[PDB]
Amino acid sequence: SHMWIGVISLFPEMFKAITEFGVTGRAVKHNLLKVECWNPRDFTFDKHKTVDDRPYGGGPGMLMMVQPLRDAIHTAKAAAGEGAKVIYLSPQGRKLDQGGVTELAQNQKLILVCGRYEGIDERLIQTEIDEEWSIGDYVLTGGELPAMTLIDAVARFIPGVLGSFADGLLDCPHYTRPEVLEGLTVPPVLMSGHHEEIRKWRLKQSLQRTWLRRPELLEGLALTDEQRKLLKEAQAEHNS
Amino acid sequence: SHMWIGVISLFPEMFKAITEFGVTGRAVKHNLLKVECWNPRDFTFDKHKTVDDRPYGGGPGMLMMVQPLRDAIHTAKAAAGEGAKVIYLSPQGRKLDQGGVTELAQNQKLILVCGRYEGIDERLIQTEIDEEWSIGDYVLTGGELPAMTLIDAVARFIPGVLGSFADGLLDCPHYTRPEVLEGLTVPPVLMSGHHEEIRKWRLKQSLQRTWLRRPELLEGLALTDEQRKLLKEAQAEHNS
Ligand SMILES: Nc1nonc1C(=O)N[C@@H]1CC[C@H](O)C1
Ligand SMILES: Nc1nonc1C(=O)N[C@@H]1CC[C@H](O)C1
Repeated sequence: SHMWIGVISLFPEMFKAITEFGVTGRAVKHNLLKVECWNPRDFTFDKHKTVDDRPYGGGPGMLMMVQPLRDAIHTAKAAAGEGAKVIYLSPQGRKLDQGGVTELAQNQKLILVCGRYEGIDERLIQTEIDEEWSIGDYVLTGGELPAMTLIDAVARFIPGVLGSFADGLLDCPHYTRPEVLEGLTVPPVLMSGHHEEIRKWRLKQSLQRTWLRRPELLEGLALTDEQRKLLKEAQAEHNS
Repeated sequence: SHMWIGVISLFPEMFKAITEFGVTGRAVKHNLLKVECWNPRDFTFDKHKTVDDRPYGGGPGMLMMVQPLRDAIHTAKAAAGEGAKVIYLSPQGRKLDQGGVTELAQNQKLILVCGRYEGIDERLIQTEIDEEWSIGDYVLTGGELPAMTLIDAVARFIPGVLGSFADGLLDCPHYTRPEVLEGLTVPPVLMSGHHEEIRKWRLKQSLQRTWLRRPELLEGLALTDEQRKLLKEAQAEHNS
C-alpha cells in the first residue's frame, strides 16, 4: 500500500532526516513511501525571493507570504491528483495520538503544509487546508519537525516498512545482554522460555506502568478479563 | 544563556535538520546553541559494528545493544562535565508540553539519548537516565525526531535565538496581504490602527478558539477579569 506525501516547506533539505536514514529512509529507497517537496521560495517573483510578510494589525513577528505559499500548495495539489488530504501542522490543530495516526495512515496521498514565522494567513487555512493537526502542546520554530514526525508515524503502517500501545497501554520493560548489569539482573521469567508466562508478565508490567505513570489512559480502556486480573495483581503487589 | 546539548544517536546526520537550517541553524552558527553527537556504532568492537541485540524472553524485534550505547553515554557525560541532565525520549516518559519545555530550558546542559528498534535495556534507564520524556502518545521509528523536537522547543528560550500560549490559550488568527483573498476580507479592526481594540480582538479570538477546539485547556486556567469578559462575549456571540 504505497503512500505519497507532498510537502510544502521553506526548508525541504530538513526532510533528508527521514528520507535518507533508518526505517523511513529504507521505505523511501524501496518506493514504499514517496516524499515530494515544494519550496515557496521557488514561487516568488521578486529579486530577493521574499517569502514572509507583515501581519495586519501590527505586533512583532512575520507571517508566511500568501502568494508564494498559495502557488506552492496549488502546484502540490496538481501533482497529487484526486483524493489528497491537505494538512496544516499547528498548535491549533487536532492533537495527534496513535488513534489519529492510524486514521491518517488510511490516506494514500497527503499534502503537508509546514508553517514558519508566526504562521500562515487564516484565509489560506479556510480555502486550502482540509485538516489542522498538532503533534503536541508546545511551540516550535517551524512545522517541519511536526510534518516529519507525522510522516514517520504513518510510515510504520505501510506494508513492508517494518520488518505495547495497540491496546492503549504503555510498553513493558525490555532486557538484553548481559544477564547482570551494575548488579541488576534480568527477571528470571524472561530466561525461563515459558512463552505464556512471559506474555502475561509483559502484559502485567504494561498495566502496572500505565497505572503508575499514566492512570488517565486506563479510564479510556475496556480491559479484558485477563487484563483486569493482572492489573489487580499488580496493584495488590504495589500495595504490599 | 548558552545551551549545550549532547546527543546519543545511531543517526547523528539527522540532526543537520536543526543545526543547519532556520532559527535553530542560526542559533548553532552563532554559538548560542551547541549540539554534540555521539554514535554508539563508534563504540563497537566487532567487525560488523553491531549496535542491536536480542531481547531476553524472545518475541519479535531487537533492542539497542547495551555495551556500545552505555559507552557512548559515558563519553557524553564526561564531555558534559558536572550538572548535565540525561534524558531518554520514549512513549513511557512524562508528556511534553510548553510548561515542561520551560522547565527543561532551565538546564544549561542536556544529554539526549535516542532509542531505536524496540528501545533500550530497562537497567540502563535505571542507571544512566535522569528523566524520561515523551513528545506525544504516538509511536515513531526512533527517538531522533523527538530529540530534535525537544531541542527546537527549548532553543526558543535561549536569549538571542528569537528576533498566544504563554497564558495557556490557542493562538489568534493571523492575516497578511492581500486585503481580500478568494472573497475573504481581513477583519476591519486589524486595519484600524487602534492598538487596544486589536489587542482585545486577538485575545477574544484566542479565548473563543480555545473554548471551541480545546475546552479542557480552559479548565486549567485562572482567567483574568478581562479574559472572563471577552470569553463570555465570544460565547454569547456564538450562541447568537
Ligand atoms: N506544536 C505543533 N504541531 O504542529 N506545529 C506545531 C508548532 O509548534 N508550530 C509552530 C507555530 C509557530 C511556528 O510557525 C511553528
Ligand atoms: N513518542 C515518543 N516520544 O519520544 N520517543 C517516542 C517514540 O515514539 N519512540 C519510539 C519507541 C520505539 C522506537 O525505538 C522509538
